[PDB]
Amino acid sequence: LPPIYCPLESAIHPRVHEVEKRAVEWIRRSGMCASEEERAWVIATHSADFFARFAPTAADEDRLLATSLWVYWGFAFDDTRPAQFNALAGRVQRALEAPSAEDNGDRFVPALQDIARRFRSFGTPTQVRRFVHAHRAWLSGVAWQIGNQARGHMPGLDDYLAMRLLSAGGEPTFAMLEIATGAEVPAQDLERPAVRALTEMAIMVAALDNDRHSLRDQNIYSVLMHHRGMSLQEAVEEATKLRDRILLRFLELHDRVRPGAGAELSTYLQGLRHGIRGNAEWGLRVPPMEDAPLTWAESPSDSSPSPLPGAPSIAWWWDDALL
Amino acid sequence: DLPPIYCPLESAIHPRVHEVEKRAVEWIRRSGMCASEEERAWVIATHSADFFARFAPTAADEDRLLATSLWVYWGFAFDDHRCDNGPLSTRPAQFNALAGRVQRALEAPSAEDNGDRFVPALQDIARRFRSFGTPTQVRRFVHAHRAWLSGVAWQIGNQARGHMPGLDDYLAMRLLSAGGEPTFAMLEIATGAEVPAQDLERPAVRALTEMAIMVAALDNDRHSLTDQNIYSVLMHHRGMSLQEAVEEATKLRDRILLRFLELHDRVRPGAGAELSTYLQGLRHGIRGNAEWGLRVPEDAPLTWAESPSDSSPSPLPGAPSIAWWWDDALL
Repeated sequence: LPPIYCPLESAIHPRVHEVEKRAVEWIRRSGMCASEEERAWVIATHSADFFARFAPTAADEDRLLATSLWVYWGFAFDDTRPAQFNALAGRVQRALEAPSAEDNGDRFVPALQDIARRFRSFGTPTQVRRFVHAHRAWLSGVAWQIGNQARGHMPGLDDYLAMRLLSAGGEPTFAMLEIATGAEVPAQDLERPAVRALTEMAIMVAALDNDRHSLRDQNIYSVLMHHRGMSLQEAVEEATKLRDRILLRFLELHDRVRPGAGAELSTYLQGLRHGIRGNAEWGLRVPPMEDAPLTWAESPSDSSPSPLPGAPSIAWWWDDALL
Repeated sequence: DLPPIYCPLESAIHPRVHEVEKRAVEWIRRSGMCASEEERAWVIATHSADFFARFAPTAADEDRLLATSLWVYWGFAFDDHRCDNGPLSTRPAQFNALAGRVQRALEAPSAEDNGDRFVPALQDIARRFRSFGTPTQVRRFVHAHRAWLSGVAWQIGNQARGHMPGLDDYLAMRLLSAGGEPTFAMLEIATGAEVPAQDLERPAVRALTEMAIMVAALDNDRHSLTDQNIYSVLMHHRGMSLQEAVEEATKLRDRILLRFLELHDRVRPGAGAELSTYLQGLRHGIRGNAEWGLRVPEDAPLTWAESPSDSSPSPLPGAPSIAWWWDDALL
């Protein structure tokens, strides 16, 4: 219902149409897709359009292609019992780390291994490891979510935000910014608690915007309705206040970190901001992407600068002493 | 009929092992980690300070060796009560949530235990790592720790199904579930030695780390002898006797150790100071793992093999997912 607060820069790679056409060929040829139907469903994610918003000035079209390919892959892979999923997640992650691993007729492994090959031809081994760790974090997230669903466990707010941080694919998505842009962010700059908090907050805002984008299971609305006793409308309102509050804290902490930041950390931070907006805008415009004018909230629904009560796993985002 | 371990590597133990052991035993009593005197005594009997004092035997700061040894105690305890025998040990759906909560607590100091006695203990370990290590070094441990839990989740998935993995899946799984990734990721935190990312993430050094982890995991399978281990894996997939399996396992573990040694000798000369200390750690830990395994209930002369049981310098047959360790062009 309520329009999205997102006062962040919107931009899209000028070569997005050229990257999309190469991506559509890669998808047709990959083996990822059994039937013509499934090729069309993956194409209809408009994943080039999504990631071209994340890295809108990427110098090398081929690096933007490679990173865009993983987004298609993630959507195809996400479209299994916990016991078999823990093994699949293990085998798929091994294939990302081990170029010698063999497919064993799993349709998703050669495809992932083709993306990994392209990442290893552009990226420093350091940037590839950052992606690998991000990819395992996402898989852990998915495993947690598949486990909760199989058991009929509706998690509380704390567990739900912890899990969604990972299961919504934001860690591997933001971990591709560097691979798309080129220059390596120094470990000292990327692993700073303040920058880790910016990354997780960008991820969390993108995940809650994706919860919103699918209202029409385990999402913020069911979690709040089950564990607080809310109507749907009361939960939509609470979810928005909560998300808007994480985003204010992101803007606050970004304005403290940005001034001192080196070239590469500065680029990465512009990426978080582009990605938050890009994800929101992509989710508004996706069914030929819709191009009718969009309305954006001028103001946050909740302007508190305090931690979310009921979500202690994210409270540390507000603890400047810790950062 | 189980043959001696081939391990021609430096055996060394920290001169202050007994002082660190004593502080570790005090911490284990205060930790709330152990439900009963019986479980305190079981954790103490892992001699985890003896174990990790062999991995960083010249660690300048005893507080760094202590913090590091604590996680080894914690891991043994967590694994015994939550991974290997807990109602979670065949309940993958529940383990996935626990893995998520425990891993979040390691990453987020603000996180709350929600009744899990393992969580406050790990958070104190993490607090020590954050006080000593760079945020980069702590991120390496955190990533390693998640890798380990992913492997345990795969193993518990297998158990629930009664699925006995083949060699390839078993090696890949056990690379993670034996806890070698977080164990070796604490080397740097014990020595103080921040290893530049360009040096640690080199494919060649990643291969050396994985091989050290793989040899120590196969040595643990040997120390611990339906159960998922290399002997059941070969018995099930190759229709071997236990005796033929024991000999097959020794062959393929020795052949991995020989590749570790060949690659180490090509990597070591070029290495800077911090990577050099890290590689000495891989070697000390392989040996430390094997010797701690043979001595843990102590001082009687050990016998080691003089020769590897197999010395093919080619990838292990039936294990494609590790064949890249022998690819010098990738490495």
